[PDB]
Amino acid sequence: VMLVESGGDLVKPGGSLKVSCAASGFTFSNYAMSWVRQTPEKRLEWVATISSGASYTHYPDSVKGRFTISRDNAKNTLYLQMSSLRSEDTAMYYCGRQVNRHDRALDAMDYWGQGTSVTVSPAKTTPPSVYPLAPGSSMVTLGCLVKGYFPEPVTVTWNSGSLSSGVHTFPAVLQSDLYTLSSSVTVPSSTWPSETVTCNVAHPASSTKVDKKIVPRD
Amino acid sequence: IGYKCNFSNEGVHNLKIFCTIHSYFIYDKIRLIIPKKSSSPEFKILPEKCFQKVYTDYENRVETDISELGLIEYEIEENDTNPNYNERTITISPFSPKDIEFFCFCDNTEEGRSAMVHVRVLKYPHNILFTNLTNDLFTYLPKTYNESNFVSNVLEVELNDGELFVLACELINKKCFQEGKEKALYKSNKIIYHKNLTIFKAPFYVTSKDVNTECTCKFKNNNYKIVLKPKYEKKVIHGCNFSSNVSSKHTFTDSLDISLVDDSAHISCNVHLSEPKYNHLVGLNCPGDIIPDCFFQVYQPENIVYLDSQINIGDIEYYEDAEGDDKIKLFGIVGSIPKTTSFTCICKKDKKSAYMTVTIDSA
Amino acid sequence: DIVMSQSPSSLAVSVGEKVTMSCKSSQSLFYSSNQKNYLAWYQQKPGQSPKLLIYWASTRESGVPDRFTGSGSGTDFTLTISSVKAEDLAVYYCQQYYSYPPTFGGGTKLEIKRADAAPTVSIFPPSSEQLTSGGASVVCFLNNFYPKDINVKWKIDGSERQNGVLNSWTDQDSKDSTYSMSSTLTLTKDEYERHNSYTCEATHKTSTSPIVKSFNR
Ligand SMILES: *[C@@H]1O[C@H](CO)[C@@H](O[C@@H]2O[C@H](CO)[C@@H](O[C@@H]3O[C@H](CO[C@H]4O[C@H](CO)[C@@H](O)[C@H](O)[C@@H]4O)[C@@H](O)[C@H](O)[C@@H]3O)[C@H](O)[C@H]2NC(C)=O)[C@H](O)[C@H]1NC(C)=O
Ligand SMILES: *[C@@H]1O[C@H](CO)[C@@H](O[C@@H]2O[C@H](CO)[C@@H](O)[C@H](O)[C@H]2NC(C)=O)[C@H](O)[C@H]1NC(C)=O
Ligand SMILES: *[C@@H]1O[C@H](CO)[C@@H](O)[C@H](O)[C@H]1NC(C)=O
Ligand SMILES: *[C@@H]1O[C@H](CO)[C@@H](O)[C@H](O)[C@H]1NC(C)=O
Repeated sequence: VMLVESGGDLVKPGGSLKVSCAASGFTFSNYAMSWVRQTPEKRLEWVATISSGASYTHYPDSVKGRFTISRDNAKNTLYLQMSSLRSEDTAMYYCGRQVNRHDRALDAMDYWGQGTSVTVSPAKTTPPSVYPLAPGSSMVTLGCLVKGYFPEPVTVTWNSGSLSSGVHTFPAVLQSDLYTLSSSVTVPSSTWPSETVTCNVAHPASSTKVDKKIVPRD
Repeated sequence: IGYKCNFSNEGVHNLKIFCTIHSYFIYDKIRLIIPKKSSSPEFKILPEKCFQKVYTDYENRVETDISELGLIEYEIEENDTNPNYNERTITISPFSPKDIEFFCFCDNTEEGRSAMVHVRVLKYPHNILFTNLTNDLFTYLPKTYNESNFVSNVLEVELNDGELFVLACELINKKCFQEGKEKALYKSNKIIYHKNLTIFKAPFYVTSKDVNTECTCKFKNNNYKIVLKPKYEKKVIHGCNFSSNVSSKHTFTDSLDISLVDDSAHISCNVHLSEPKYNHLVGLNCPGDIIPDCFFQVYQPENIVYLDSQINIGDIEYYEDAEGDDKIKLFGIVGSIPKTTSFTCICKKDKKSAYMTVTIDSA
Repeated sequence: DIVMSQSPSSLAVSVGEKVTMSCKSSQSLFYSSNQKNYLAWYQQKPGQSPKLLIYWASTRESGVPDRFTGSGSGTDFTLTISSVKAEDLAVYYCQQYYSYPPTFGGGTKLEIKRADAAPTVSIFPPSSEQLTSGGASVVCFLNNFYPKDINVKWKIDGSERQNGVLNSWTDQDSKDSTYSMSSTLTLTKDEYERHNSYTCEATHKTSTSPIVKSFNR
C-alpha cells in the first residue's frame, strides 16, 4: 500500500492550484478516498471525501464551492482543485483512504499519505543565504546558518548525508517576510579541523549550488 | 416485456411449432392457451395440472411437483373464466439460485399440430442489493444492508450496469422511484411492486452523470431516504447520425447529413459486427419520419417481424429519446447470438430516403 | 458541528507506566441497533503520517500491538496503554464518524520521563562572509537539555536587549529524549562595531547560578 502526493506550491492569495494523489497496492474502484489538511497549529481537519464511483461527494460548509474533488479510476489518481485560496487555507494535505469493512459511506481512514505543503503567502520566492558558523578564540561543535529564504522547506545535510553524529536541524522562523533556520552538529575534538565539514543546502522550485564548508579562522 | 405462447390459431403459432424459452426473466406472467369445452377430442394436457406437477426430462418423463424442485416464491393461478379461451399462468422469481428446467407436452387427434414445451430458468446474470429495513426475516441469506448502513437517515448507493435494487417497505410511500430530485432523472427500465417490495432495474445506457431518484420510506417513526445514481460510462452508438446538428449528447459511429445530399441517389448506411460475445448499443438519429417501428419491429432483410424473434436473446433493452425534431431510437444487446442474422430500418425526410442495414455475426 | 474536547494537552509519564487519556464528545455516538460506538483513535509519530489504531472505540486493527487498549462508551472515551516503549512519543488524535462532518480533537503529546540534564551552550560570532554584504547575526546554541523550560537573555556591553532575537525549539528527540533551543540576534553591520562585549546567559533548574557565555570582538 502506497499513496504518493504531488502539487505542493506557493500561490498568491486568491489564485488556484491542482494537486494529485497516486495509489498502489489495491483495487482503486473498490475504496472511497478523502483528503485531510493540517494547520500550522498541527490541528487536523477534514476537507473533502469522494465515493468509489465518483458520484456522491461531500465537503464541509467552510470550503463548499471553491474546492472540487475528483478521481480517475483508469489512472488510479485522486485530484483536488482548490480555487480562490485564502490565508486560512495554507496547510499540509493528506489523501487518506476510507475503510469499507462496514458498508457505511462514512468511516475511518486506515492508510494515510505522506503529505504535500501548499503556501498562500504573497511573498516573493527568494533563494537562501547560507553562512558558516565557526568559533573564535572538550569537543568540537559546528553550525550552519540559512537566512533570507522563501518559502519553506529547506533540507540540510552534513558531508552529503553521511553525518548523523548528533545533528540538530532547528525549526524555521519568520522574520518580516523571510524565513531563517540553523543547524548544529557535535563532533569529537580530534576530528575538526582535520576532517571535511560540508554543509549541504537545498531548496525547492529554486536552484541551490551551496556546499559551503566551515573555515576555522581567527 | 411479456412471454406468450399461442395454442390457438388466432396468434402467430396455431394449434388445430414448439415453444422454447431459455431466459432469466423476473416477476412476469406466463399465459398458456388451452380450449376445453369448445372441442377437446382426446386433446389433453400432460400432466393434467402442469403448473402444479411437471416432468423434468423428455427422454424419461417422471412425475415431479413444483414444490420439490428448488424454486423460490412462485404464484400459480389457473383461471377458466374467459369465454373465448382458457388460461394457465405462473410467475417467476429472480431469487432462484440455480439453473433448473422442465418440460410439458400436449396431444391432438386429427396430425393436429403437436407442440412441445421446454422452459429453463437462469440465475440472474448480475447481482441484487437487498435492504430489508422493515422487520421481516428471510432465509435467502442475501446481501442485506439494514438500519445501520444509513448515515444520519440517508443512503447513497451507486449501481453498476445492469444491477437490481431490492427494498422491503411494507409502508405506503408515494412517488417511489419515479420522482427524480435533480434537473434530470435516472430513468429505470423496470420498476415493480409486489408485497410492497421494491425493485429497480438499472439501465445500460444513460445520458448524464448527475441523475438520481428517491424513495422516502418510513420505519419506527423515522423517515429514511434512499437515493439511486449510476456508475457513469460513456459509450458510442453504432449506427448513423443523420441530423445536421453537432451539439448532441450522443456519439455515433457513422455520420452523414441527410439534408445536404442530392435527390437522385438514395444511399444506404451499412453496419457490421463480428465479436464472440456482444455488449454494444445500436440505433440511429433520424430527423425525419422513422418507418417502420424501430427497433421493436425492424424490417426484414433481403416483411415486418419482431426484433427479439430474429436475435433469439432475451436481454434486449430498448431506449428512446428526442432532441427537438431529432428522433433517436436505439437498443442494446448482451450475449452470443445463435445464428448470424440481419435487419434494416429506414429514415425518410421529405423527398429523401436513407436505409441503415445492420449485420450481427454468431462467430 | 461535533465538538471533540481532548484533555489533557501534555503528558509527562515514566517509561512503562499505565497512561490514561480522554476524548470528550458534544453528543452521543452510539447506534442502539448495531451496539457499537462510532469513534476512532490515531497516532501521528514525529514527522510522520497519522495511522489508525482503534476503530469502534474498542477493537484494534491488524498490525497493532496488544499494549494498546481502547475503552469507553456514549460520550466519555478513554485510551489506556500498558508498557510504554521509547518511540511512542507521538501525538494521538481521536476522530468521530457518526455524522458529517468528521471532526478531530486537539491531540495529546507524549512526554517521556528523563533524568534532568544540564544544557550545552555554545556561542558563535558572525562569519566573515556575512559581514561583507551588510549583515551581522550572533547565534547562541543550546543543543541538549531537560526539561524544555529555559530562558535565554542577551547582554550587549551591559545592556539587556530583546529586539532582534529569534528562537527555535526542537521536539523531544527519539535518540536520547533531550530538547534543543537556538537563539539569534540580527543586527546591521554598523551596529556591530559600536559594542564589543556580547553575552548569552541561560537560566536552568540544574544550576542556581546562571550559565553565561561571552565573546569579545
Ligand atoms: C443490522 O445488522 C447489524 C449487523 O452488523 C446488526 O448488528 C449486530 O447487532 C447485535 C444485536 O444488537 C449485536 O450483538 C450484541 O452484541 C453485544 C456485545 O457483545 C459482543 O457482541 C459481539 C458478539 O460476537 C461481539 O462482536 C462484540 O465485540 C461484543 O463482544 C451483546 O451484549 C448483545 O447481547 C448482542 O449479542 C452485534 O454485535 C451487532 N454486530 C454484528 C456484526 O453482528 C444489527 O443488530 C442489525 N439491526 C437491525 C435493526 O436489524
Ligand atoms: C434483514 O436481513 C437481515 C440480515 O442479517 C436478517 O436479520 C436476521 O436477524 C436475526 C436476529 O436474531 C439473526 O438471527 C439472523 O441471523 C439475521 N439474518 C442473517 C442472514 O444474518 C433478516 O432476514 C432481516 N430483518 C432484520 C430485522 O434484520
Ligand atoms: C404496494 O404499494 C403500491 C403503492 O403505489 C400500491 O399500488 C399496491 O397496491 C401495493 N401492493 C402491492 C401488492 O403492490
Ligand atoms: C451528427 O451527424 C453529423 C453528420 O453531418 C455530424 O456532422 C455530427 O458531428 C454528428 N453529431 C455527433 C454528436 O457526432
